[PDB]
Amino acid sequence: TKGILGRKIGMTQVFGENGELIPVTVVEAKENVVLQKKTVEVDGYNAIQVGFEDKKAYKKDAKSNKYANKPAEGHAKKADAAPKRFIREFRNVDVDAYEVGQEVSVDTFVAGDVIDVTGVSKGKGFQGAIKRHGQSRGPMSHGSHFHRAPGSVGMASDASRVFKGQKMPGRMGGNTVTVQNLEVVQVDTENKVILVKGNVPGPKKGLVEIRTSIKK
Amino acid sequence: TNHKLIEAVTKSQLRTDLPSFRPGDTLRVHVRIIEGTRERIQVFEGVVIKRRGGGVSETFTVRKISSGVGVERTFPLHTPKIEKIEVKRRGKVRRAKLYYLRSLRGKAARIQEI
Amino acid sequence: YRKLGRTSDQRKAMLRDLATSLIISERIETTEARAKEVRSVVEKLITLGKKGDLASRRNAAKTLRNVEILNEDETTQTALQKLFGEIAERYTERQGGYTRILKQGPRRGDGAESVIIELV
Amino acid sequence: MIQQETRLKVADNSGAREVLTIKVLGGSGRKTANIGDVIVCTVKNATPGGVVKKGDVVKAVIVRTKSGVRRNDGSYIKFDENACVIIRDDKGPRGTRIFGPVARELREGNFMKIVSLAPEVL
Amino acid sequence: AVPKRRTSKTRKNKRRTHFKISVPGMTECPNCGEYKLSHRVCKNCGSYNGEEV
RNA sequence: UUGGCACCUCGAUGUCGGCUCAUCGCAUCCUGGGGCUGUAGUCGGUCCCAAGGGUUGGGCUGUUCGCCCAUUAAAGCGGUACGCGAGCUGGGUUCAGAACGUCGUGAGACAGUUCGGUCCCUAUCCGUCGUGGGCGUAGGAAAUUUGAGAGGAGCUGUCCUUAGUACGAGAGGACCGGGAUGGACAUACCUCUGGUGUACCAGUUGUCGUGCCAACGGCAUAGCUGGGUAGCUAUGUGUGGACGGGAUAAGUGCUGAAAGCAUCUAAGCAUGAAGCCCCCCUCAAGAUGAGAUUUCCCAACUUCGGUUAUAAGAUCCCUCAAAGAUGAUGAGGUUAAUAGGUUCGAGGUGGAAGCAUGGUGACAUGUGGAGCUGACGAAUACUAAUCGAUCGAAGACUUAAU
Ligand SMILES: [Mg+2]
Ligand SMILES: [Mg+2]
Ligand SMILES: [Mg+2]
Ligand SMILES: [Mg+2]
Ligand SMILES: [Mg+2]
Ligand SMILES: [Mg+2]
Ligand SMILES: [Mg+2]
Ligand SMILES: [Mg+2]
Ligand SMILES: [Mg+2]
Ligand SMILES: [Mg+2]
Ligand SMILES: [Mg+2]
Ligand SMILES: [Mg+2]
Ligand SMILES: [Mg+2]
Ligand SMILES: [Mg+2]
Ligand SMILES: [Zn+2]
Repeated sequence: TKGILGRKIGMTQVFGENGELIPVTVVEAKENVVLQKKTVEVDGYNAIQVGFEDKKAYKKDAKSNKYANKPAEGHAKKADAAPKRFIREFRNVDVDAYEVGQEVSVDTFVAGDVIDVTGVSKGKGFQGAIKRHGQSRGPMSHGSHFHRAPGSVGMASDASRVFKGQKMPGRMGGNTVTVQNLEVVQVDTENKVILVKGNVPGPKKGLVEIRTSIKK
Repeated sequence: TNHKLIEAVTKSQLRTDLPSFRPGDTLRVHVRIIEGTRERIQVFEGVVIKRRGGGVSETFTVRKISSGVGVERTFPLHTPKIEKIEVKRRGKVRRAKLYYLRSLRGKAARIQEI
Repeated sequence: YRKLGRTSDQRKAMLRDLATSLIISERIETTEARAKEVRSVVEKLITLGKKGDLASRRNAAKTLRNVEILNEDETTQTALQKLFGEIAERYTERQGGYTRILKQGPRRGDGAESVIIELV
Repeated sequence: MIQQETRLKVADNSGAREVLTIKVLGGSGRKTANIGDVIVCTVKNATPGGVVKKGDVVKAVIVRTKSGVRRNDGSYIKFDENACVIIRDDKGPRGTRIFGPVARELREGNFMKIVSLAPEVL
Repeated sequence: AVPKRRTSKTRKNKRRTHFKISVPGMTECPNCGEYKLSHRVCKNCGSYNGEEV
């Protein structure tokens, strides 16, 4: 099992051998390094901690996340690696194969590999029940004073309360989503890009976590 | 430009063989068609009503009247399915999209040649 | 862009008036949100001015309001002339940043952020 | 996209000129049909002396749609009108003539006789 | 629609825990030494970033 | 259900149907597993286990029902104030008008009918859905995390093959097994097909302006019309419910006695469902039982009690968006590409102005894929992210071990 971290550059299409159009998402997986290796002996579970995308080294009066802080720099230095913006663990990958400070490359993944891609979905802000929960609108005429309302929120004296998990208006998006059984169309070592068939969760410039499909 | 990485990955897909055509030009498009085992080229001849997009995602639409019924075919410009494109006629138009032609029929639909 | 609490037509008109006012006086006091919208509008007019072509002057004429600026010599100059004259000459060697904004702090009436925007 | 109450022209010499869609077959809750889909319909308007008559509930296959169909290669085909052919249970056309172009998707549906009778397949 | 019971003084005061105004974001002005709002021109001396405005 | 009773409510507990949104039971409508059959096969009948998921659109009627049409794997039955009117409607019913039949001497009346007929309320508390702050978690911090718990998902058709084989006189036609492709639903996303696109481009009408021409501006729904970038989107594009494991139900047994036989049960040992617990997805240490790993910071004073500002770090304030009601979150703050401007592109529009030329003129052609261009890609300190300020450790005790 293999895992790489990347940013979602955007979507495009590629023409297949048969001339079939394949919609694809461009992912850049440059600057991936194994920052730490966790084992059952020490941490109680086996995983590799991988850092993606180098950030600037510590400076005295850094006011932003662009420059690494002292605590982060130390953790990266232990791996003999530059400070990283994003760090994520991969439990799927075997600990023995990877070594601390080892670069993880796009070439690990190959074309035709079935993969599961994880990312935070795009944020929609505060949303009503119709958009958020796919509920039906009320009549738009015939005396209607019900259009985009949530509907009844309960019964009457029995219960005399709203049950937990009642679908109501609230903030929508920003959730972690894993799309399963996507495929790698192409891997570009030169550009450090992996082409993934279909669309992956989240905004452009959003971190995507590509793993080998759990279901096989 | 578009994102540099997206351009680089899809650059190979782009084809230089295709002729330069504008909307309002009659084209003859040779499309590779597979009927069962047999494969043959079928020609669709129609005015180019619309051209949209850029890069590998660029597409064009050609409109023909077949047996008294209007048919429009939208092709990916860089699709490998099209054997060749031939510009039969160059026509004068005042707009990029010739959606008005859909309503028009017979003499009204005629486009003046350049 | 910012809607500025006005309809599309009212916004366009206000931005034209604000731009013209900045051209006439070379400094104005306004709300922060209005100033941040104006900087783009004025600077794009300066860009047209520096080009100095007839098309540019005709394009500039669209945004600018028809106003008269009285010189010390008592010569009368339109805002369009001033933009394509003195203002264009001043910023010939400068690429962008024709305007600057300085925050003045809140005003009494509505507690709105008063700012000064000025050419240079 | 053909739903209930949609009226389609009939491209055949069956005797039916226009039909209204009673039902779209394919399962529970199936709403819309495109080219190559069988529909249950009634003959709203009929040409005199036809085999099919007005007020007849009949089954038909859609041959043309304004919506059109998307092909795997990323090409599209669209028509100016929605059309159907009244068909027998065997999928053979009731009429002996098909009028106007028909989509290649019909060949996949095994409506071979309609395809053969059709003047043009696009 | 309407309050069923009266709000106690306690309940009211608990709600007003967060109903407070923050101290103005101010720094001593370099030119004069009077306090000025940060990122704003000093009203007393009319100077910002060591330049008279 | 129709009733009986008159126990709560007459200083008001809104009443039928529909809509919106469900939630629960199982006496199971479909799908799953079985026993028996008057079970040849395909189909059925009946009974037992099973509530995981699913369980359609129309015509008539205020209707609920019911009938009908066309479907479907199936069109389940009930409870929740005949769920749900401070969520909606108001057709029926149950005010004032009017009319018919009928009854009444009459005024009038009729679970008879007909036409018309005002549905208020700014959420205090609990509850529910989102989103912050405080304190705690025995030093102060930056990250990466485990998962006690919890939620989500859970559905099915058809076709091909096995096989015209099993079975059958024939007609017809399996299981079991292996593939393929749909319907409905869920979710993510905008490459494609479309929608929108009020600071994009073009055409055009009336009128009033910029002195006039030319060229433009205002107003007329954005005046109107044809297109359309980003973003947001479905009807568009992907993906999912896979394969499995453990324990079981109704069942089916193996060995086996009480009970020399028999016996699935008593001891013991197997097998056995869409169901249970997992597997898959998301949340999760206020899990006060507050967990783990890695890294960073670590001094002086002192009344010897402790204090101090400072460290690591984080904020104020400011430039912002991939985030957003506001907080928060994220990108940045000169040792700087965060935004604007500028420069160059993408995409869009479709040939600017000016001038020349041809025409009597309306116009056409050339210069020239021209000119212009919100959000998109890149580059560039020209402008603004100034100068500053605030908060923020020094690590309790007991016992055991070392
Ligand atoms: Mg609806
Ligand atoms: Mg309304
Ligand atoms: Mg209520
Ligand atoms: Mg009594
Ligand atoms: Mg009372
Ligand atoms: Mg039962
Ligand atoms: Mg009720
Ligand atoms: Mg009524
Ligand atoms: Mg009356
Ligand atoms: Mg009565
Ligand atoms: Mg796009
Ligand atoms: Mg006008
Ligand atoms: Mg004129
Ligand atoms: Mg007026
Ligand atoms: Zn001062």
